[PDB]
Amino acid sequence: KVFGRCELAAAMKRHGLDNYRGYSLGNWVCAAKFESNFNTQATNRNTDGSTDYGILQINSRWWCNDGRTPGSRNLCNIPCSALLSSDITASVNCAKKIVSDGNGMNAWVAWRNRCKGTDVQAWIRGCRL
Ligand SMILES: [Cl-]
Ligand SMILES: [Cl-]
Ligand code: NA
Ligand code: NA
Repeated sequence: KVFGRCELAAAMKRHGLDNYRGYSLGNWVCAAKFESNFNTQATNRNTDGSTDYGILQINSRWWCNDGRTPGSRNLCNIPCSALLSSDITASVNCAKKIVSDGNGMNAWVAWRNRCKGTDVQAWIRGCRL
């Protein structure tokens, strides 16, 4: 599924991400835009052999099992394919674990390079929330 900007904001808000660990909703929408272009089915292979999955491009070396990343840890206890569903529940619950591990949203390279320090509130402007 490819989400609309406001559609995704509403879904993320209902799942408890607005101001989760101090990150306003606009940060999560900005990160999803540049990680996946709002597409739940997005996948990308990394140089080390791991793969990033879903709307928030969660990596298989640490967070999910895809059966082909040797030595990986599967800390969200989920198959990586569950992160590609049109239902974002699994991706949100795993993202909550990631953002609480110490480094905040700096774990998402696209957030650091393209959202951090910008007017992220613009990503929810005009939406009925
Ligand atoms: Cl915001
Ligand atoms: Cl980047
Ligand atoms: Na929309
Ligand atoms: Na893994």
